[PDB]
Amino acid sequence: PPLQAVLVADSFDRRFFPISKDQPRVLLPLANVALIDYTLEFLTATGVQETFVFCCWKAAQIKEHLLKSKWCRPTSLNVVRIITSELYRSLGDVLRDVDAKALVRSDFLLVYGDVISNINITRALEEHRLRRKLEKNVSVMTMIFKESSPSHPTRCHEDNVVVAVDSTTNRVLHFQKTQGLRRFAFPLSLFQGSSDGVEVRYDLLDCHISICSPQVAQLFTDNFDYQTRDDFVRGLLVNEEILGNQIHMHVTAKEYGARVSNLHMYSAVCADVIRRWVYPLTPEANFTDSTTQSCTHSRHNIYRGPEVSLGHGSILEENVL
Amino acid sequence: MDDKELIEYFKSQMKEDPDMASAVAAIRTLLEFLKRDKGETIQGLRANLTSAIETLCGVDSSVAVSSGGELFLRFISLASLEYSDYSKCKKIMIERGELFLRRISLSRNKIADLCHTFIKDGATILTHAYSRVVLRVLEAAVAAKKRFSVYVTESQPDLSGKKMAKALCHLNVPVTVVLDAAVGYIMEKADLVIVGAEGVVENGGIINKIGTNQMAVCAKAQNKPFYVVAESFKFVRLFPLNQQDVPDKFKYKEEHPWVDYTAPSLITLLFTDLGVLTPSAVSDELIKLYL
Repeated sequence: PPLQAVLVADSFDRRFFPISKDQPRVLLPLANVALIDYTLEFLTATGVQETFVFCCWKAAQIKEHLLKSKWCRPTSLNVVRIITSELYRSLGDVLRDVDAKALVRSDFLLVYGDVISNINITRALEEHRLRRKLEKNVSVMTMIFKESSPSHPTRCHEDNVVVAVDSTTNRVLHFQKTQGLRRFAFPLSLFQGSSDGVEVRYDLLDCHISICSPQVAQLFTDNFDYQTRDDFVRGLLVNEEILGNQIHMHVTAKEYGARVSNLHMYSAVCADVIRRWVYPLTPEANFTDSTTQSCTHSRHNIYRGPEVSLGHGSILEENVL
Repeated sequence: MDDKELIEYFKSQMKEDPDMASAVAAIRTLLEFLKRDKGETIQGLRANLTSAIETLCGVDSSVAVSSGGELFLRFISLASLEYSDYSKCKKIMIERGELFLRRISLSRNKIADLCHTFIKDGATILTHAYSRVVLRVLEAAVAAKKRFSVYVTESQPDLSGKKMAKALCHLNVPVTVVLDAAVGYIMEKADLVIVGAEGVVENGGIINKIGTNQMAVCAKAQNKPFYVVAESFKFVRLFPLNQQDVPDKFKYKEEHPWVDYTAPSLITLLFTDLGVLTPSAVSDELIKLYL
């Protein structure tokens, strides 16, 4: 079957105020390019071709810029439908909405606004497939994540993640953030579930590249009380007595997917994408054929657009787009 | 028509134009003679031009002029002359001659926009003399809005580097006139050396003003890549093996050379309006082109 990806271009962590005044959040220029672009190049890289974007607040400017998208060309591989709906302000409603129009056929990969990534989902995508149809819908979600170390500037003061998981099928066992918790709390629910080894981790990123399955649109419609993905996962992790059909977690090792949220996160991800940490994606590859993004990569990570007329004796040590 | 006006005409041509390298002034005056030859023959004109070129060589001691004479002699009989009257020949001949003029004029611009993309930005360029072609290719690379410095030597016998500076700083480029004897010093701190040439030998190396070779050798030991520019006609069928071998019709004008030779082992990249080269390719090209 085709691989269709729901997508919302208004991450409701509405923190880029006042910056959100002039141009909306997603459209932001990180490295003189739209983040949403980065996301779309990602979607194309993992090879999905029917992407359903969504923007409620400021959808106008979104379409205004994305009409000339790298993937709004007729030659594109991705088809896009900016459903200009301004009712929801929580993803819950847009998921019940992709329920409300049977858009997702089956086995979709929902994604937040401005994930920076290079990840090939196909390994995951297929293992999801395996333990979902060689297991017949016992799954509902197979979280994907990226190994890291806590001290890195990827986990700003604001957001980290800590998670209990199994080690045999790698199914989720609990998910929770750690905004100032010198200790933690895990129930023996974990082990009265099974006596064959359980793992806790604090070295996964907030990758926010949840693979899912339209029965996720089910799990959102059948209960109108969820407003974010964390709502979803913790509700399903507590509602394991019946009708849980838990999440099958999975971590990568070689890629870089970060759902940029706050100005510090934008800082970190911009000055790591300049360092090519995500390559293929970097503006000298000019992946959006958009003209003025001709970036003549040069000595020692100094990038340089055309006609910069760089000043005499102006030293530039590194990473200067 | 006699040899007096020929030599003085070369002199006048070079005087009204110090900006025209001696070779092309020679070739010009040569075409001028061919015009007013007032002869009607084929070989009887070959003899005239050979004698005239001998005189010009005996006036100006440059390799450029005599070499250009050789090449002009070649490029008047390049294909079937279509010998019909020994007069219309002259017409078509001098036509090909003015075409030769055309290519010789184009030479500089060709080599400039051929090379000015070879200078990585922010490095020190170390020329050696008043090499018109070097000045032009630099001027180009500047016009492309780059950044780089200039160290120039001064090629002691006559002040050349002083002149090159006085004319280059007119382009507002960082310039520094080393004392040519000091090449071994600044050789540590410039990456690559563009050097003007005044004649290419048939194995790839070049012949050039007094200091070239020693600079050359320094700029190889330290692996600092070594460039050179010279347009077409300054190819020559002279194959020395030792610095004593270079003919003495060039070496003068107590006893001190003016030009000397560098083995092609050292020259790392040519520059010829025929295109980028590789000294052995200068050989191949010379045997082919010369004809």
